[PDB]
Amino acid sequence: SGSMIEYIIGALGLIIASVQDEIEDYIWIFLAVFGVLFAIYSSITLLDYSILINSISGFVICFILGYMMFLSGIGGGDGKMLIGLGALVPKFQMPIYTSLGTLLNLNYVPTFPIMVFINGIFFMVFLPFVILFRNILNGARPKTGKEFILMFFGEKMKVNVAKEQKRLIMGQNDKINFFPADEDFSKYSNNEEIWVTPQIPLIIPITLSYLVTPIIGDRILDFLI
Repeated sequence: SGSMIEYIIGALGLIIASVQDEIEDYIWIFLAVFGVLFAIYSSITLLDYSILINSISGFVICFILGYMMFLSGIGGGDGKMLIGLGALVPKFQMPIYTSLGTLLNLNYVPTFPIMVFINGIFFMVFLPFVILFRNILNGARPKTGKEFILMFFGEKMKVNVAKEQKRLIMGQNDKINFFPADEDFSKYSNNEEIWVTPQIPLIIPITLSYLVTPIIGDRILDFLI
C-alpha cells in the first residue's frame, strides 16, 4: 500500500513496453531516473533517509545482477527493465513464505524488482504450452520428427501469411533451424505451409509477474521446493 503512485508508473512502463514490441531503451532509463528523482522528493518530504538509500542501492544491486546476467551471456535481454524498475519500486507490499524470502527481503535489497523477475521466469515456463495450443487451435498437426518439438516452440502458418506478417523462417518439415535470425533468410517457397518464430516477448510474463507478485510473493518458490 505504501509506495502506490510509484507502482502504478512501473505498470505503465511495462504495459507500454509489453504491448509495443527500440523504445525499450528509452523506457528503462526513464524508469530509473524518475525513480531516483522521485525518491529525493519523497525523502525530503517524508524526512526519511530510509527511502533514498534503498533506491540508489536498488539501482546498483540490479545493475550488477543484470550486467552479470548480461555477461554470463544467458540474460541476453530485458535484464535492463528489471534494472530500472529496481531503482523506483524496490520494495512494495508483498507476502513472504520462504527462508530465501526472508533474505531477498532486507534493508538495501530490492525485493520486489527481484521477486518480479523470479516469479516472471517461472511464468515463461508456461509459454511452450501456450504455443502448443495456439498451434492445436490453428488447425496444425505434425507430420515429421522435429515437428513435434516444433509444435511446442514454433507456430505453423502459410508462406502467404508468413511473409504477410513478415516473420523469421524457422523451417519446413524437418529442415528446422531452431535459432534463425539472413534476416528473413530468403522466404523462397510456394504459398504453402511453413514454421516460424513467434513473438511471445519475455517482456509479458514479467509484466504479468509485476502485477501478480504483489499478491503471490514467495508462494511459487515455496511449492516448487
